[PDB]
Amino acid sequence: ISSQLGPIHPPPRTSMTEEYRVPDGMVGLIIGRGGEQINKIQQDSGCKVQISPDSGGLPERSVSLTGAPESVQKAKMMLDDIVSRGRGG
Repeated sequence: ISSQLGPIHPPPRTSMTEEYRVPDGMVGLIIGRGGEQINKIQQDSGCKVQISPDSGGLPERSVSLTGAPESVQKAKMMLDDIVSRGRGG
């Protein structure tokens, strides 16, 4: 399982679960200043962005995205940025 998405139609608390397959080095970059960057954005947006070093099914890191439509947007926006510059797309 990867990316998640959301098989259920309820609010983005689960309909916007994004499991982001992100290279572990690009996680070093997603935190930017060493961690605080992602905290700023995930706390600012209101999105439940959790970095998973355990991953689950991926060898690299898996970032789980959940929250509200606009929070999950802001959150996944930063994820898109770094994961695009790392994995291409």
